[PDB]
Amino acid sequence: GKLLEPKRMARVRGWRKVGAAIVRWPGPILVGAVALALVGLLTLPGYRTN
Amino acid sequence: VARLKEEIHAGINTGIIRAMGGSGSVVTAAGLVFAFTMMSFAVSELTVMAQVGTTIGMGLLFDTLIVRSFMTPSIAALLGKWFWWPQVVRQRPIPQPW
Amino acid sequence: TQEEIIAGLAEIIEEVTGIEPSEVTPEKSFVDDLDIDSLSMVEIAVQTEDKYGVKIPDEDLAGLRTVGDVVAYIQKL
Repeated sequence: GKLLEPKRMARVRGWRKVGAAIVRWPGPILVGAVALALVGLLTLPGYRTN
Repeated sequence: VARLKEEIHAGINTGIIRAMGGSGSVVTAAGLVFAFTMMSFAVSELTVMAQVGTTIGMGLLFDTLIVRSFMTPSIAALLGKWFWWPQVVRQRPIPQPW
Repeated sequence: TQEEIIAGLAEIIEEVTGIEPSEVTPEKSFVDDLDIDSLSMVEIAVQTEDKYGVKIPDEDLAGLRTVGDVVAYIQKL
């Protein structure tokens, strides 16, 4: 019957928009993501176990 | 990567944006569902299993929302046609008449 | 030759957002009638540049607000 149907689609539109953003200006977005990654990484070397 | 490889023939920019619009939503849905199912272990009394649940949940949240949605497609788009070496690919097809 | 430009742009924007080509006319703007954002505008610009090989630079999309303006820009180049 009718059990697997799409309704109220609003995800692929937003993700195409973020695709447009990520293709046009890759430099700034890449550097921002790397910045967050470095914020994550710097805490690593000080790490103790119990 | 497989989905990206599928639709790279009509340029690389259009290919990246279509691969996003087509599979970013799916990967993000799966990642979020599993990440929060693993975050529900925080309220657990046992500390080891709460720690594991939180570690995995935060890991998947960071992976899905930043590393995989902004960082890898950005590297692909930046490197352009040298993302498929040693295969030879055109960065955009022959222009078509209006 | 403007009509073919309008046809191409109609097909592309129907692909993007889902507006039927018959509705698109050069006597109406983008944001206030079609409800077309700016990121959707870079969507249209990138896709048309990639498919038909016309480069519309950044910091020039905002300078055009109507379909007539877009076709004028394309056919002036």
